[PDB]
Amino acid sequence: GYTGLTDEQAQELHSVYMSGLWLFSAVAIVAHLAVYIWRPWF
Amino acid sequence: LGYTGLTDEQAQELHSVYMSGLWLFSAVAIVAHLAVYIWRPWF
Amino acid sequence: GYTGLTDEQAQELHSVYMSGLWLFSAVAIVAHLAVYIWRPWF
Amino acid sequence: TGLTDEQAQELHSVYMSGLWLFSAVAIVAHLAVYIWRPWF
Amino acid sequence: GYTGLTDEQAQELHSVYMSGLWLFSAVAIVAHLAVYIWRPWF
Amino acid sequence: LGYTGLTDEQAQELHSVYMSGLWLFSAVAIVAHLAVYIWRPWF
Amino acid sequence: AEYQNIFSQVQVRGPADLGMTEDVNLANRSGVGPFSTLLGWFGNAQLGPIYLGSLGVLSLFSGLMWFFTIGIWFWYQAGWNPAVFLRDLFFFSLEPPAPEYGLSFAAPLKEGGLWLIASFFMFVAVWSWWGRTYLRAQALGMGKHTAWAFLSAIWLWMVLGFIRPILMGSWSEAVPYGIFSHLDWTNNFSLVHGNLFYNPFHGLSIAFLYGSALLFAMHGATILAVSRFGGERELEQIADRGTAAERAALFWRWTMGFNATMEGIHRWAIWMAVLVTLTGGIGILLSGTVVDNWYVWGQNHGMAPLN
Amino acid sequence: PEVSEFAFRLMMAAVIFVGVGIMFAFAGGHWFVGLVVGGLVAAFFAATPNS
Amino acid sequence: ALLSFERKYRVPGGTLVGGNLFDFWVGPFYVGFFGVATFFFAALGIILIAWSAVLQGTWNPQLISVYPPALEYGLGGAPLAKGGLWQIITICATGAFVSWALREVEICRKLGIGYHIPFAFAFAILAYLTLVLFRPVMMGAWGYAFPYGIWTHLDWVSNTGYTYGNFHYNPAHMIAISFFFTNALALALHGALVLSAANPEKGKEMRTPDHEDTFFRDLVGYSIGTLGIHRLGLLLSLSAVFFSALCMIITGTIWFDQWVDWWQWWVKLPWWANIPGGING
Amino acid sequence: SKFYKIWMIFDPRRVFVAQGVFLFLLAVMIHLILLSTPSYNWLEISAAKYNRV
Amino acid sequence: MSKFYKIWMIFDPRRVFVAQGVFLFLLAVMIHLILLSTPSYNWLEISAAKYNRV
Amino acid sequence: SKFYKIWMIFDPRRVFVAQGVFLFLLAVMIHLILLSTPSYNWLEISAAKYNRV
Amino acid sequence: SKFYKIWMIFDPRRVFVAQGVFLFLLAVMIHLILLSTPSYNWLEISAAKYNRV
Amino acid sequence: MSKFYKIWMIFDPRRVFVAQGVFLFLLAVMIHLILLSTPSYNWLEISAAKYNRVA
Amino acid sequence: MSKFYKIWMIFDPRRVFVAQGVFLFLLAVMIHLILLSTPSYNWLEISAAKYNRVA
Ligand code: BCL
Ligand SMILES: C/C=C1/c2cc3[nH]c4c(c3C)C(=O)[C@H](C(=O)OC)c4c3nc(cc4[nH]c(cc(n2)[C@@H]1C)c(C(C)=O)c4C)[C@@H](C)[C@@H]3CCC(=O)OC/C=C(\C)CCC[C@H](C)CCC[C@H](C)CCCC(C)C
Ligand SMILES: COC(C)(C)C/C=C/C(C)=C/C=C/C(C)=C/C=C/C(C)=C/C=C/C=C(C)/C=C/C=C(\C)CC/C=C(\C)CCC=C(C)C
Ligand SMILES: COC(C)(C)C/C=C/C(C)=C/C=C/C(C)=C/C=C/C(C)=C/C=C/C=C(C)/C=C/C=C(\C)CC/C=C(\C)CCC=C(C)C
Ligand SMILES: COC(C)(C)C/C=C/C(C)=C/C=C/C(C)=C/C=C/C(C)=C/C=C/C=C(C)/C=C/C=C(\C)CC/C=C(\C)CCC=C(C)C
Ligand SMILES: COC(C)(C)C/C=C/C(C)=C/C=C/C(C)=C/C=C/C(C)=C/C=C/C=C(C)/C=C/C=C(\C)CC/C=C(\C)CCC=C(C)C
Ligand SMILES: COC(C)(C)C/C=C/C(C)=C/C=C/C(C)=C/C=C/C(C)=C/C=C/C=C(C)/C=C/C=C(\C)CC/C=C(\C)CCC=C(C)C
Ligand SMILES: COC(C)(C)C/C=C/C(C)=C/C=C/C(C)=C/C=C/C(C)=C/C=C\C=C(C)\C=C\C=C(/C)CC/C=C(\C)CCC=C(C)C
Ligand SMILES: [Fe+2]
Repeated sequence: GYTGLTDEQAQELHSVYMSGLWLFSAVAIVAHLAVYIWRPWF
Repeated sequence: LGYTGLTDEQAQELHSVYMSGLWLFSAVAIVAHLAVYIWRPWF
Repeated sequence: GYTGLTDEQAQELHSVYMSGLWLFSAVAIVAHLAVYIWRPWF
Repeated sequence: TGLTDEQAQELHSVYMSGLWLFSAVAIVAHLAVYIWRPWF
Repeated sequence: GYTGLTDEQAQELHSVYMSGLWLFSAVAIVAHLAVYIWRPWF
Repeated sequence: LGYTGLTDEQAQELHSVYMSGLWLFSAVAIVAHLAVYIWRPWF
Repeated sequence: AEYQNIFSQVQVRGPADLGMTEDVNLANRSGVGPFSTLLGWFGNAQLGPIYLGSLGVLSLFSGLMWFFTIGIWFWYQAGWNPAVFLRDLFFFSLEPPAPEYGLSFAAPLKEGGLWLIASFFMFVAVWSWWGRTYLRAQALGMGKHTAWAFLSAIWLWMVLGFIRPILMGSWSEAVPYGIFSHLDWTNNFSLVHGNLFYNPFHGLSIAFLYGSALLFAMHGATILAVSRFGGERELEQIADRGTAAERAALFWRWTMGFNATMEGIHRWAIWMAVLVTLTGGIGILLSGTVVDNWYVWGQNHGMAPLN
Repeated sequence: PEVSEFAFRLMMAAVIFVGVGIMFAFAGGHWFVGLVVGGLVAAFFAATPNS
Repeated sequence: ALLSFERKYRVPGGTLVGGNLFDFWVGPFYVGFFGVATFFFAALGIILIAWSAVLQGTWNPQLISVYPPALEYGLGGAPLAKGGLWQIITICATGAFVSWALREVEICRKLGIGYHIPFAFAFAILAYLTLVLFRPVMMGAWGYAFPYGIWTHLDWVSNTGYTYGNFHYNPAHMIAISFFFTNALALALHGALVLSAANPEKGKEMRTPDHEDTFFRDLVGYSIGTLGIHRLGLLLSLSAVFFSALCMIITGTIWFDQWVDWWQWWVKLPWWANIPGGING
Repeated sequence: SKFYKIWMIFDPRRVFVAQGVFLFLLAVMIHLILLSTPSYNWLEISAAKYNRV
Repeated sequence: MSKFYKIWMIFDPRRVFVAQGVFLFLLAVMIHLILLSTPSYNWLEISAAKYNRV
Repeated sequence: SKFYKIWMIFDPRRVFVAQGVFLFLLAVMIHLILLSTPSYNWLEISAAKYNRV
Repeated sequence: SKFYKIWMIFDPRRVFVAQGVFLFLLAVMIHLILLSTPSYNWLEISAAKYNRV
Repeated sequence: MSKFYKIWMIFDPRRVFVAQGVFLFLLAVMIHLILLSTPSYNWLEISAAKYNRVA
Repeated sequence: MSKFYKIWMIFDPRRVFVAQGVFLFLLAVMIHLILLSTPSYNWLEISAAKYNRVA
């Protein structure tokens, strides 16, 4: 559309982007788990 | 009918995706509010 | 007609706009009703 | 000058109808407040 | 491809970048481990 | 490849000299830090 | 109630102008940025391209590290609190060392030592940028007027932070890095030196600072007045004197008796502004080193009623 | 009696600025909150004249 | 006494007052009705300054000071020896300034150019009238105006500035100082750029406006344009004067304490007035 | 009584914008005035009525 | 009134919707702040007193 | 409803950018309000609860 | 769902740059908030725990 | 994660590495200065007290 | 890390070397000034106290 990306390109771009997003969130979850064990905030 | 040049069927699919995100976003918000109310109610 | 909208388009636009307005007003009434039950202001 | 006589007249009819509706609700609210708490 | 690089060039570019990244991370881990032994912060 | 215009052999030679300087710079730095740590250790 | 040409009443947006290529290395030149309609009402809408060479990089690196070092000290003074950081942003300060340390670099890092580091970065940043102005003019084959107009600014900047502290033999005489601190430094400078108003050179700089406002208000209004004759294209008027140059000449000739040219008015412009800092540097340099009290100096030179 | 779109746009923005500024100065605990909200809305309103 | 091109622009008309009664040139100067008022008010103002030196008892030009009437006289007349002369000079100065601006208006109409110059000059006059007329009237004493001396009107600035602590903290002053510094920065850049484009390296051709934009785009990544910079020059100067007029008209009339005390409102904002750490608390 | 020539002489968009802002500001200021006065301050009087404070 | 639809003939729907969104959000925020300003209806303060948070 | 037609009038790029900024600013505004109050400052709550100070 | 189509509307270059800036500033803002508080200032509390002062 | 190389099809490596080089150094300076700021972890002061270098 | 030499296929050597020299010099000065800041490690003052150059 506006960006000129094909639907296959959008799916591939989203697939790797979500792979990064879950990889980023996975470390964030582990980071929050470690902090909560070390010093809980609730 | 041509302010943005977007096709009517394109608008239907764009809105369908947009509402899907809106419900997904609001679903997490409800889960977030539910946990807070259990943890500390504001009523 | 500055906008260049046709009569039919204005009617269709207005019908959707009122539909959104009633949906918005309906939620606000429910929200006000909940607050009055929780804390009346009269 | 953009609008002709018929366009302006219909526009004014729409405006007054909205104005009467706005005034009527304003009266209803003023009556309700005076019932709840008189000032005059 | 906005950059104009081919996939094989990107695969090569990533391979060098990730090799650099792991080496940089490897030294950083040793640096954090050495500091934690010398002065722990947890 | 085309961002610089250099070839693989030119880059290989260019990198070899650059690392030669880098190790010389690194070696002098290591000797310098040892002199400081011997004369006045900071740990 | 007519069109005064203060703001453009219509905007046209053609292709971006990539600029001349006399001797400019196009590799170091970047691409064209956006077009700002908000800027287009007043002047040109196009932003960029910007040249980035060796001195450009050194200017940015030292300029960033100077900006970064002040920021880290600003965070440390805030206790790393974003709310405190915004509350005391203007009240933060990177003060120079205490007077006891003199010019020595033995000041503690939190007691003036950090300021020396930040000041070094600014020193390199500004001098590298001055060469950048010099080399950009040389690349396009233009005159070095900007380079020497800039050197006037550096002279005051060097005096305040570097030269005068050396003569006074103390970094404490320099300028703190802060919004309100360097205002307070300014006020404390006059009070210590006895009413800096009676500095003859400070008075001259105000004359040329007032005159620069006077001359630019005069010059800006003049060209906008004769912009209806295409007078804003000053370079063509220098080359081929049109009616705008003549009317602009005649308005001031009939007003105040004398006038200038389309090229000679800009000689007044550059010298009016250069003397702002040129006389400024001498005025600050003398204070303390030569005159410890200007009002007493004013009395002995027939500027004050007493003595 | 022949105000342009930009002239009328500025006049309304001044009215909006004063109005909204008072609105959020009462709503907020400080006059600055009104100034920010009133200023931003007026600037946004005055920067978008329909034409 | 005429330039090589001045003749074809010397035509009647454009006068606001007097028609052809005063429509003539004295040398290069154009006289007009308001120039006659200009010369009279200028000459009368200058002589009374010289006569005020006689009354003061000094001839050093720097020690000459026409002090305004003391605060006891308020906004009334004063003896000529102790304030009355200043009022006459101020009236003469006001008359000379406004007549000069209106004389420029006549020259504008005769040449067919815009009235930007007299409008720019009127900003200076209102800045002048702020200090001698508008501020003293609000404060109810001519003594709050400044003396007509080279180094005694600096005493007024220093004394008025220190009445309110460090005057730098005046917020309208900070705006005007930034404008004054910016205008001088723009003038140096603008003057130097045209000279660089008009007096380039020896032998090289005179540069074009594109080189002017190319230089400043290679320098700071943006060129405001030949039209923009002269618009910028006019607006930077007028804004500096407008905020300078504003800064004084609010001082001693709306704000009375130290200006540094004013800035505590930002520190005392509700959401961070009590957070520990930093500079304030 | 015509009252429709005003749309012919004036821009209808300007009229509607001007009326909308003025009336909204007027209605807002009146509500603020009532909240300012101890009487008709519906928030405060209801709190006292139901024994909140 | 059924003839209100003609308002869209003279007003651009894009301009109105943007104006409406800002106006509604501004109005909603202001009312919420007014409730928070008063010691009553400050639901955050109300709960703290109710559950003895201080 | 027919709410899908709102995209026939609004540019999707501008709306998403405005919505992205709006939601983040709203989320920040709410989170700061919670921290401002003596209650609901979850950082303060934990410190008092677990005796960190 | 079909969220991949957001890339048809949003330029990947702009979003990733905006996201990269956004994530870092969010990470910096959160870390500074914790460092500001006397609790969770992991540098301060470790010094207290080992009696560094 | 195996397709992360696709990022170089979008981002210019020259722009990224300049952005990253500035980012990494500014981050490293910020962290190092934070440690120096604290009374602890100021390793220069720590060894000075350890070795009786105060006098 | 053999493929490292590929960095010059993208980086311009002139830009990198100028950045390299600028970076190392600015870094070297910053450390030297940091060392001179602390009363310890100030090698122009420890010798002065060692040899009693200054009373
Ligand atoms: C109580 C305060 C004192 C006083 C104390 C001082 C002191 C002290 C000084 C002045 C100075 C000046 N004063 Mg004084 N002054 C007072 C009263 C006045 C009054 C008045 C009406 O009362 C006026 C009009 C002035 C006017 C002036 C100026 C003429 C002059 C500064 C020129 C300039 O541009 O400096 C500002 C410009 C510079 C310092 C040059 C900067 C150049 C460098 C290269 C810029 C680098 C940029 C940097 C890297 C940042 C980059 C940022 C990025 C681009 C984003 N003063 C009273 C009496 N004044 C100065 C001077 O020269 O006096 C003789 C000076 O040092
Ligand atoms: C607003 C933006 C700027 C601005 C603007 C413009 N400015 C203009 C123009 C524009 C555009 C013109 O077109 C006009 C002109 O033609 O220019 C050549 C003019 C002019 N700008 C003058 C001076 C000037 N501009 C200053 C400031 C700015 N200007 C600001 C910054 C300052 C200061 C202090 O900052 C000064 C001193 C004159 C040279 C000239 C008027 C001549 C006059 O009026 O003659 C008639 C007056 C005399 C011949 C003087 C003698 C007789 C009188 C009655 C004696 C009065 C005594 C006096 C009170 C004593 C005070 C003593 C003192 C020590 C306490
Ligand atoms: C004041 O408020 C406080 C601070 C107290 C509390 C905070 C409140 C708020 C407002 C918090 C906000 C949180 C938000 C908005 C969090 C959002 C997080 C998100 C959305 C993170 C997304 C992460 C995604 C990542 C890291 C993706 C990485 C992807 C890659 C590394 C691969 C990229 C490569 C691609 C796409 C290749 C392209 C493919 C082709 C085929 C060309
Ligand atoms: C002072 O007031 C306080 C702070 C006290 C209380 C606050 C009060 C107020 C005023 C609160 C305001 C609340 C509001 C107005 C909330 C509104 C929330 C909304 C409307 C949120 C919407 C979220 C929508 C989301 C997250 C949508 C996401 C969608 C996607 C990720 C998919 C997009 C992709 C598409 C459409 C692909 C394109 C498709 C095609 C076919 C081209
Ligand atoms: C200080 O005063 C206090 C705060 C104490 C009390 C307050 C007093 C006052 C004065 C309050 C003000 C109240 C007012 C004036 C409220 C006004 C409310 C309005 C006008 C609400 C309207 C809402 C309308 C909505 C939400 C409409 C939504 C529409 C949609 C969701 C659909 C839009 C999409 C369309 C039309 C698609 C386009 C169609 C086609 C065919 C392409
Ligand atoms: C306030 O918060 C504090 C400071 C207290 C705590 C900090 C919080 C935050 C916000 C921390 C943030 C951390 C982050 C975002 C860290 C990220 C680190 C990364 C991504 C590091 C990456 C390193 C990569 C390196 C060193 C790679 C080096 C590669 C080379 C030297 C080789 C380059 C050559 C190539 C690619 C050749 C190209 C090949 C071909 C065929 C063209
Ligand atoms: C605040 O933080 C403090 C200051 C306390 C502590 C500081 C911490 C930090 C952030 C430290 C950062 C350290 C870093 C990042 C250091 C990096 C050092 C590096 C990468 C140094 C590299 C040096 C390389 C050198 C000297 C190489 C020189 C090479 C040559 C002279 C030969 C080049 C010649 C060639 C290529 C020939 C040309 C080839 C052809 C084919 C024509
Ligand atoms: C969140 O924000 C971050 C941290 C990301 C970045 C923010 C940074 C901030 C907030 C920066 C703020 C900067 C400010 C407020 C700067 C203000 C500067 C001012 C007002 C300066 C005024 C005058 C300064 C002068 C005159 C300085 C002159 C300096 C020199 C002439 C250099 C002197 C050179 C010396 C001492 C060399 C000494 C060193 C050796 C090795 C001999
Ligand atoms: Fe010019």
